[PDB]
Parts: sequence; C-alpha cells; structure tokens
Amino acid sequence: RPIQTVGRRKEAVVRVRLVPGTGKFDLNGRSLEDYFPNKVHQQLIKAPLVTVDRVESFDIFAHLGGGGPSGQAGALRLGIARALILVSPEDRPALKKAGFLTRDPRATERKKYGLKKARKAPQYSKR
Amino acid sequence: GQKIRIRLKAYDHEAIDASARKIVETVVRTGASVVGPVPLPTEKNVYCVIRSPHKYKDSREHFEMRTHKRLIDIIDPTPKTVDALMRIDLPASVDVNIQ
Amino acid sequence: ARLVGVDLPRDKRMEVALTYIFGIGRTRSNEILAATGIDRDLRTRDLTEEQLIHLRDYIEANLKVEGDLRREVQADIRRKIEIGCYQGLRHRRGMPVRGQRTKTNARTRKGPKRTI
Amino acid sequence: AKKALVNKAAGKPRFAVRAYTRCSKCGRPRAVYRKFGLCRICLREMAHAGELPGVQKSSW
Amino acid sequence: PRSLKKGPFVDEHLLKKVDVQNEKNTKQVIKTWSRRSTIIPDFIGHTFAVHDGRKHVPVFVTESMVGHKLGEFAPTRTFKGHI
Amino acid sequence: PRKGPAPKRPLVNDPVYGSQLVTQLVNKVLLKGKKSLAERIVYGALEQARDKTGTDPVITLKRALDNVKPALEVRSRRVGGATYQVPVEVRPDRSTTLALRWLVGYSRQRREKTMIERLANEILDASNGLGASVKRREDTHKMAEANRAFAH
RNA sequence: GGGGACUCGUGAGAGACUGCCGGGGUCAACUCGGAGGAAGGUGGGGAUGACGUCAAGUCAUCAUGCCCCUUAUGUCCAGGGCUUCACACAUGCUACAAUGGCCGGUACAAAGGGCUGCGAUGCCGCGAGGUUAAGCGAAUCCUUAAAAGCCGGUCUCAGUUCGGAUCGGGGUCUGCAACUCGACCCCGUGAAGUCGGAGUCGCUAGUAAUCGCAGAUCAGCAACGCUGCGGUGAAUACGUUCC
Ligand SMILES: [Mg+2]
Ligand SMILES: [Mg+2]
Ligand SMILES: [Mg+2]
Ligand SMILES: [Mg+2]
Ligand SMILES: [Mg+2]
Ligand SMILES: [Mg+2]
Ligand SMILES: [Mg+2]
Ligand SMILES: [Mg+2]
Ligand SMILES: [Mg+2]
Ligand SMILES: [Mg+2]
Ligand SMILES: [Mg+2]
Ligand SMILES: [Mg+2]
Ligand SMILES: [Mg+2]
Ligand SMILES: [Mg+2]
Ligand SMILES: [Mg+2]
Ligand SMILES: [Mg+2]
Ligand SMILES: [Mg+2]
Ligand SMILES: [Zn+2]
Repeated sequence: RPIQTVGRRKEAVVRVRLVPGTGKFDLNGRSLEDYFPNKVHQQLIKAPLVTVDRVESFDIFAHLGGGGPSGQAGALRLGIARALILVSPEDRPALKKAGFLTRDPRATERKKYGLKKARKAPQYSKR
Repeated sequence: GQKIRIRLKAYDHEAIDASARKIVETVVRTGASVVGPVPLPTEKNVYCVIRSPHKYKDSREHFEMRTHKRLIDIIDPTPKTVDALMRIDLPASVDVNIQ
Repeated sequence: ARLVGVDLPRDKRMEVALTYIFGIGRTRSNEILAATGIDRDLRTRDLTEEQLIHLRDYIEANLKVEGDLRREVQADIRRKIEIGCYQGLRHRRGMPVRGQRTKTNARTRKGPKRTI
Repeated sequence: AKKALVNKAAGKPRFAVRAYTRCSKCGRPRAVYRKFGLCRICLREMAHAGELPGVQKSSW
Repeated sequence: PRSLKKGPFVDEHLLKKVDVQNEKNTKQVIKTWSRRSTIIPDFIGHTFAVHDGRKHVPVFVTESMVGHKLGEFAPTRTFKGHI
Repeated sequence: PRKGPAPKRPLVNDPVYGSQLVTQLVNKVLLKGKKSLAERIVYGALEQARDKTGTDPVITLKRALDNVKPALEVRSRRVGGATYQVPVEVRPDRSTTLALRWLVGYSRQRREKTMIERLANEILDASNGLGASVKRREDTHKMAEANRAFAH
C-alpha cells in the first residue's frame, strides 16, 4: 500500500508516490533538472526533506499537471511534506514549524467590471 | 447487454438527482444492471448586461445558466425493462435522452 | 564594391547589407543570397569580385531596383492624380488615401500641428 | 421601435444579408442575445421575474 | 466581385443598357445609380451620369479607368478649407 | 497606514550563494516578473566580479554595500512660510534597501553594453569607493550635514 | 482487457466559533501574545446600496398625462451621410530598444465555443487561404500551437537587423454589392520617435507590472474596446506635520 499524497499550489495538482529508494526525482519521465531547470525551484522542491531529515534518501516519482512551472514546484513541495508526515509522523512538529504543510491559499483575484484588472482602475482625470 | 444509455440534463440540482435515483432506479426491482447516476461536469453560460436603460456603462449585472448532466447508465436492453423506461414519464424540468 | 548604390556599409553581413538597395527587403535579400550561393552570415567586407558579379546580374535579371522602380511609383501616383479618381484627389489634397480617419490623426499625411 | 420597422424586420427582406434581429418583446435593434431573442433590458426584467428557466444572478 | 474566381462585377441593368447601344453607336449619358459597378473594357468612350447622393455627374471612361468603380469619379462629400 | 505598521514579508537564502543579500539584489533588479532573467543577470555580474578580483563575490558585495549605505537622510518638511530639510537617522534595513536601490539605479545608466557587466563594474567601483553610488551617499551626507540647524 | 488505489468530476457532510491557554481590562465588552490546525480572529473575493440628495439621466428600451402632424412630422425605395478636418480635449494601443531584436530547438494553463456549426487527416499554395473529408449537439471530435519561459547562434549601440506609420503593386475571404467605407496575406516603401514642460493617474500581495487565451454582439469587421481566464511575479508603508 504505497504512500500516495497530493499537493496543489495555484491551479497545479501533483500526485506523489513517495517510495523507498536511493533518492531520485522522476517527473513523467524526466529528472528534477530536466523538469525544473531553475535552481530556485530545485531548492523549493526538496527543501522539506532537508529542512530536518533526511536528506537525499528514498526516491520519488510523481505526476504533474496544471498551473505553471512555479506552481507545480510549490505543489510538489507540499506533496512531499504531506508524504513525509504520512510515512514518519515523528517529525511533524519540525515540518509544521517550518511551514511546509500549509496549502498556501493564494489564487488569482478575479477581474471586476468597471476596472481594467482586479484592482487597476482607469485614469480618473477630474475635469 | 451494454446498449441502452441515458442522457439526463436539467437546469437545476435537486430535481435531476431525484428524477434519476427514484424514477429510473425503479428498474432495480425489475432486475436491470445499473451503475448508478454518474455526475458529468456542470455547464455555465454567462451574460453581462448594462443595468441602466441609458448611458451608465460601469454598472453591470451578471447572469448564469447552469446545466447538470448525469445518469449515463448502461442498463441491459431487456424488453420488459424498456417497457418501464418508455412508459415512465418524468418532470419536464429534466430532459432525458436514450442512446 | 557597388551594385547600383554603394551597398558596402562598413562591416555588415550580406543579408542586412543588401536591404540598403532601394527595392530589396529582408525576404528579397534572403532569396538573392540563396539563389546565388553566398551565405547570409558573411560580411560585405569579405566579398570577392566574382561573388559581386554573380549577385549583380541576378538583381536586374528578376528584381527592380533604384531609379526605374522609383520612376514607376511616382508614375502610378501621377496617373491616379490626372485620371481624376478619388484617391488621386486625396493625393493632390495631401490627405490619407486608404480610408483612414482625419478627425484626430493623419499627422503623417499632414505635417506637424498648424495651430489655428 | 416603430411598428413599421418591426413588421419590416419580421418579414422576409430582399438580399437575405439584410436580415437583422430585434428584441422579441420590445423591438430593440441593439444588444439582442441570440439564445433568448431579447434585448439586455427585457432580459434583465424577465430574469428577475423568474420567467427564464435556468437563468439566475451570478456570483463567483 | 473583388476575387479572381468570379470576375468583375457590373450591375445587369447597367450592362444591358450599354451593350444594346455600344453595338451601334456611342450612346449619350446613361443616367445611372450603380456606383458599385466596376468599369470593364467595354465602357470605353461612353459617358455616365453617376449619382453622388444629390445629383448626377458626367464621367467619360477614356482608357485608364478600366479597373476602378463608377463611384470613384463622383465625389460625395464637399470640403473647401474651413477658413 | 493609520492602523500601525504592516507585516513585512520574509525572504529565503539564495541557493548558489547562501545569503539574503543577493536575494534582495535579484528582487531589486527584477522587472515585469522576469525573476529568472534577474537571477541570470545577478549571477553573471557576481561571476564577472569574481573572475576580475579573485575575492569572494558576496564579500565584495558586502564591502560595496558598506561603502554606499547612508546614515542620515534629509526628509523635507514645511513649518511657516518656508519649507526646509530636516536631517534624521536612517534605520539599518532602510539603509540597506536604499543602498541596493542606488547601486541598481546607477548601474542601469552606466555607459557600457550589457547589464551584467554594467552591474559588475558598478559593484567593483562601489567596493573601491569610486562610483556614482558612493558619490550619492556622500552627497546625501553633505546635505544632512549642512542642515543640522533644523534638527528639531 | 481491467482496477477503486491517486487525481478529477458532482452530491451530502465536518471544519473557524476568541473554541483552548498566558497577560491586560469593572471580573465587561474587548485587546496583546501563544497552542492546535489547511486556514485565527470579517481566512480571500463576490452578490447585497437604509432614510434621502442632486427638479441628476432616460418621453430614442418600454409605458405614459397634456400639446402637435394627418397628400405628412405617416409609410416604401435607390443612392448619399452618420467615416468630413485649418484645430482642441479625453481614454487607449504600439514604440523610442541590448532586462533587447531576429533565427533554430524545446516545456508548462485555466476558462469557455461549436449542426445554417467545428473541420481532424490528406493534397495545392510562401501566406491569407482552396479542396476532399473522419469524428462530434460533445469530460469521449474539433477548437488546441498558449505566450512570456529555457538552451544555442547572431546582431554590438547605430535613428540601427530599433520603430512600423504612410504610400506603390499583387492577392484571399465574407457578402447581390468592399469607390465613398471591410478585415486579412505577400513583395516593396521605412515617417515621427533617442523616455516626454507646467501638471497629473493607478496600485498595499498572488496586488501592481508584464504575457498570452476565451466569450458576447457578429455574414464579415474585437490579436488596440468590453466581460472574463489563467502564466510569471515584485518594491515599499517610519508615521499622521502637510494636501
Ligand atoms: Mg492576470
Ligand atoms: Mg447583420
Ligand atoms: Mg433636469
Ligand atoms: Mg437632458
Ligand atoms: Mg416613448
Ligand atoms: Mg411620444
Ligand atoms: Mg436606404
Ligand atoms: Mg459615430
Ligand atoms: Mg523589426
Ligand atoms: Mg522563437
Ligand atoms: Mg505547403
Ligand atoms: Mg528598421
Ligand atoms: Mg528625428
Ligand atoms: Mg539607442
Ligand atoms: Mg515630469
Ligand atoms: Mg465576429
Ligand atoms: Mg485603443
Ligand atoms: Zn427588449
């Protein structure tokens, strides 16, 4: 009964299959470098499993979808944290203190009629 | 066997569901293989109109029109079951199609 | 190294340099280079006499360039003018001819603001 | 609108490209939705009255 | 009609009012409202009193106005330099 | 605002250089949401600084910042029929923010070709105490000094 | 084929209430800080406009009291106009470039539309497009290639390989019809413009800034308007002296 969790960031959904192994990222047939070439993203993923422990160990492969690259990175981070909680509950206080288990509700605010954007307004121009 | 298909569509919740699972699910006593109602994603048609009859563009109002879809069940084409299927009549607010 | 004009700006690649011909743009230049055989990534400085003679004949073989093209354009404009058409009338009046808007724009057909 | 124009629109005109839609209720020529055949005004009053099945105010 | 699959466009009433005269003579002014008709290489030498919205203007098809419209030689608006 | 101070946001260390200083630098360079491009520019500038001086790039950056950070600003006020400048102390985080803004703003208008080398040159000149960024700090200090009378 | 694991779709529920703890406070309202929680004090956003004001707007949505026309101020039609242009204002889009332009390769969305319709595939065309035609009243078919992004190459600071107005030629499509007065495509043409006076505008976070996509109206005209959707994603707030 494998450890399967999910994480969502903006509109992206990532399904993880946390699994014992050597330590390796498979992202629909791609490595971590192949999928997220950005170093900031490469830190954002696997920030949680190194925030306390541990550290480069048992590997993961996960399905990606929706959103953009940064949203998928954040969703993968959340999924990894949730999977670690499931597989070993002892370090729950550590990850919760680090703030890696919060879903981070931040959606695109909807456009509003009479405005150019969510908040942007046309030039007022008294007179 | 895997022939008859249902296409319930309606403008409102609380009608299509009951119209399915207490009217079309009267074939379970008749002895028909049913997978139950299967909810299909809801539709949204939107409209945005100017409130005023004249010259006030920045004040508007939105309207939806939803459509709910479910019960794509695969009941067996048994001639005695199809009897009940065609002699049963349902609310007009729910639209039913046979494939 | 002249074709009709100088066409040897200092240290320009050939595809861009050819566009200095009045009558050749990027697409014309690309097909000229492709047809002759000279590669686009080559400076006009390093052009040989035989390369120049190859690309010389092929422009009046097919295309139309400085002088006669400039004559034909003004010939068309003048023909429109004295045929008495609407476009020719607007050419005489110095107004936009392709049905543009003259209430608040057309600052190229008309000069700068005249400030009545 | 004028009744002459309403009748003219309802009729079958020469050069079928000339056919245009008017509001089915008030005869407005502008802002007529194809799915209802009503102008935006008549649409608004009918929707508030509840005489248009499936239509309702929209919030999200 | 402005696409090389249907040829030019002339109104039938204009065509049958010029082709049953040019066969014998250069007919005098043909009072017409069909500004939208293109001039074919058969209107040569003729003259048309083309409507401009208020009156009819005589136009003489000479040789070069063979691709344009009858309306292009009947200006509709009048502007004469505000001051 | 009126209802007291607002919560400020936290930043994370830069992966390649474990500092928040370069994170603030990339956030100062960032335009139009092109954060990857800003990171590329900052990384290239730091690498050029390292290849030209030998010294550790973040140490060079800290030296430049220490050179350009101000201590007294000159906030303006109006009293009677005249308005005049009032010298006030600068808190540390505002000083760092202002120094980074000065560095990037003055490097954007240097007479060179690419932003990477413009910013690298500006950082090196600031660390040596030569650049217009240092000139700005000196001018600010002179104006704060020439108005000590109005230190109410 | 199959499976009920994961997501998702759509139904019913739980959950957030200062509920718990510490301090403050008449022991009260309430406030400051913690714990646990996906979320903590109105979680974010929307819908929702009291009594009234401006004799505010609308007799051209509609309705309507009085007044007025009735071989015309009614009604039909064809052309024209609503698109004018010494100027002025207002709202926008595109730019003035190297945090860029061009070329080549390549990754990641949401929300919607479709039978008088969407046209996958194939063939022709540089292209707009033409022809045949599978499937699809649609979570199954088309729309569907998102673009910024990433990698590589080139340009090397020039009114330029920036900018794309104007004009010349040749075309496609819709439509009875494209002159006045349609959009789009190709070749050529290559203007002003090198960051904008006095002044003035929006925005406190998934916001501003920037990048694409969709819909309504619609034969065609919307990739500069409007209404929405997602992608990337900041800087600041000392404080209430001044406006
Ligand atoms: Mg957006
Ligand atoms: Mg129409
Ligand atoms: Mg009034
Ligand atoms: Mg009025
Ligand atoms: Mg009325
Ligand atoms: Mg009346
Ligand atoms: Mg008419
Ligand atoms: Mg108008
Ligand atoms: Mg260009
Ligand atoms: Mg490209
Ligand atoms: Mg082809
Ligand atoms: Mg240019
Ligand atoms: Mg100039
Ligand atoms: Mg320049
Ligand atoms: Mg200024
Ligand atoms: Mg359209
Ligand atoms: Mg605009
Ligand atoms: Zn109406």
